[PDB]
Amino acid sequence: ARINTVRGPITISEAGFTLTHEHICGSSAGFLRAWPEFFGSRKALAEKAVRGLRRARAAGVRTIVDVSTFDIGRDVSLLAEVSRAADVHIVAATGLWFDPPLSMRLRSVEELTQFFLREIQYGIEDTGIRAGIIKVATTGKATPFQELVLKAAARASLATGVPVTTHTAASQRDGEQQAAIFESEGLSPSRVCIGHSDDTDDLSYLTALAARGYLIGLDHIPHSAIGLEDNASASALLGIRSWQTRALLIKALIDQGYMKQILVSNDWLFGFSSYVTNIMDVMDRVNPDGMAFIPLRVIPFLREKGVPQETLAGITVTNPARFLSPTLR
Amino acid sequence: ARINTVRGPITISEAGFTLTHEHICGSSAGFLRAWPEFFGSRKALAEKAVRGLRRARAAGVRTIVDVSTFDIGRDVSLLAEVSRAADVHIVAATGLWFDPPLSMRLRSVEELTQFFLREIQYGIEDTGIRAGIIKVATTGKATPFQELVLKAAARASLATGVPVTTHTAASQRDGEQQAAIFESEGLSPSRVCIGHSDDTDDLSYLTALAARGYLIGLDHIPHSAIGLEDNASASALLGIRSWQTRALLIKALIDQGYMKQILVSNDWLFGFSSYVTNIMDVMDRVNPDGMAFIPLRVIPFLREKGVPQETLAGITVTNPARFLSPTLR
Ligand SMILES: CCOP(=O)(Cc1ccc(C)cc1)OCC
Ligand SMILES: CCOP(=O)(Cc1ccc(C)cc1)OCC
Ligand SMILES: CCOP(=O)(Cc1ccc(C)cc1)OCC
Ligand SMILES: CCOP(=O)(Cc1ccc(C)cc1)OCC
Ligand SMILES: [Zn+2]
Ligand SMILES: [Zn+2]
Ligand SMILES: [Zn+2]
Ligand SMILES: [Zn+2]
Repeated sequence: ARINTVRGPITISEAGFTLTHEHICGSSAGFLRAWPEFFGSRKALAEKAVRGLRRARAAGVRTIVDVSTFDIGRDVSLLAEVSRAADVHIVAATGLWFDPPLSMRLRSVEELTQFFLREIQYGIEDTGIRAGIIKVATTGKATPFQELVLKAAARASLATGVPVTTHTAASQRDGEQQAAIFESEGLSPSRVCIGHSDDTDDLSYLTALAARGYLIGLDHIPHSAIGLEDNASASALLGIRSWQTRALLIKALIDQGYMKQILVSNDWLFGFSSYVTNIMDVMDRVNPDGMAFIPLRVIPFLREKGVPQETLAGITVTNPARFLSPTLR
Repeated sequence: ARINTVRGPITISEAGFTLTHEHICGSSAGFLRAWPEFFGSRKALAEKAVRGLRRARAAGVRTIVDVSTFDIGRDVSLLAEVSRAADVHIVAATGLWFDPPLSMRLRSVEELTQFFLREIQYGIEDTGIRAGIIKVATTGKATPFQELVLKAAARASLATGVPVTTHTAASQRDGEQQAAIFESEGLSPSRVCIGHSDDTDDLSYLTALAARGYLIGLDHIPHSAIGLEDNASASALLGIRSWQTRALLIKALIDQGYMKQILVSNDWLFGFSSYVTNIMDVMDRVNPDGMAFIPLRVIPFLREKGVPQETLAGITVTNPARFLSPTLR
């Protein structure tokens, strides 16, 4: 019935056009509060974010899912502020990414489950703001720790009905191992979105997951270091496949009958301390549309390639609504 | 002239008996805020801490230096609250330990220097509380990143006059490489304390460093898992050397004429999330005296072994004052 946002619960119908994998800021736990000047200032950053969100809003975006976990330096107070100023719904996450500190690395599956439930049921920190999704990550073969995270995510999910979204090394088929883990915990594929999937040209890997019930996240659309190879760092991060190629995978899946299984996003951000210094400069150069990239460039592009408008609407309105709706077994 | 505490600046005379390496809590950045229940509750942790500090105060302790860095999950507001409540001065730290997140790992020596200076000159977070010491660490041969940390700690020390205290793997003779880098930076040894030095029986290593003008940190006196060989975990952490063995190193150094270079502490804490679950329990059992261990147990012991009281007062009062006083080259 309802989805938890940083401003409270909204009904399914209020979500509207939703971007399923984004970030206000990409950082580290405690970083933004200890070194705000790294981003110029906290004020500078929030302003940037608001402007960005207002632009996406103007394009039709009504809601975003900020998948920043505790180790991504998620700051729920920053999220609540910009959500209110931009008037954009923001769904917060719980979960763990790949940079956990010792206090986390040393926990058991049982403890991690506990923490995930806390974030979801009780709320984040002392705010009362409840997470609406669980984020997990692997990057090639899962580490023993990661496996734990995966199980914990599954259990928390099984208890709450809240979906799970993942970060993968697409080219390594991480999705496959993740699914194996989730299934072993009894998790239903329809509550899982395997992300960064557009990062591979292997349609057969994607179609096999789709077939099993999983949701496929085509969220690195605008990531391309095309014409920037003069920059190793940018190249390494964004890759060299064009945005059109990535977009085409969306059509490719539609064509195979998996439209109900597709979720699309930008995986964008307004600040990024967890990478090389000044990386944002490069990014804002690569995609000046920011999070408005999807509605502004991708929707028209697919339309133009023959995708029916109704179909696009299902993908950006319907799929997300279903995904996000907390659903128990 | 004055030393920075979490309650403000105090005069050197005001510091009295000082504990140079301690912690209110051993954790991770953001952890305390995110999962306070891991310590029962923030209030519980705070109460435990006040009691513990009141007892040390009762034994003569006027000031403690909490060497918890950003990566240790230092919570200055927490430090401030128990400091006020227990009526004990607390000196806060800047620097980095060995669990830095990606947002730090990726910084340059120049950016790191700036962060350090920030904490010292402007304040920690937004509290206006200024760090009174710089904490760095190695765990055997320094890593590239650790080398950077050491240079930055050096540089910030040079500009502000604040001392540097370190975490070593004494067994490995880390002190030697530490000194090497500091010296390569023009840093006076007299502004450095090589910690956890009681962790080794190598008097050759010790006297060398002392001979050189470095301060020797004998802060693991109470760490011993004797009678706990049953516990792999506590054994690993604590060692199997008795407290007496460690305590005697203090006598040895005095004996060689190095009384003015010794600094003693307990390296105690009231909370510890960065280790196995329930470890505190084990610790409380091993040393019920907590931070009062030194005055209650070590002082009299050394007395009984022949050390002049007057000498013991130099070690606990004079040495620290001198080390802590901001001193420029
Ligand atoms: C915050 C998570 O970052 P990520 O997993 C993915 C990521 C890469 C590039 C851009 C523009 C956004 C997000 O990679 C950082 C090393
Ligand atoms: C944070 C401590 O709360 P708790 O133990 C139980 C708890 C859940 C929900 C609400 C509204 C209050 C308390 O967390 C759930 C795992
Ligand atoms: C927080 C710093 O702890 P440390 O560096 C060393 C340490 C060990 C034991 C005790 C009682 C205190 C401190 O522990 C590594 C996990
Ligand atoms: C905004 C953070 O302050 P700043 O850039 C300069 C600064 C230092 C000290 C005081 C009292 C005010 C301002 O930090 C120094 C490294
Ligand atoms: Zn990701
Ligand atoms: Zn992401
Ligand atoms: Zn240490
Ligand atoms: Zn310590």
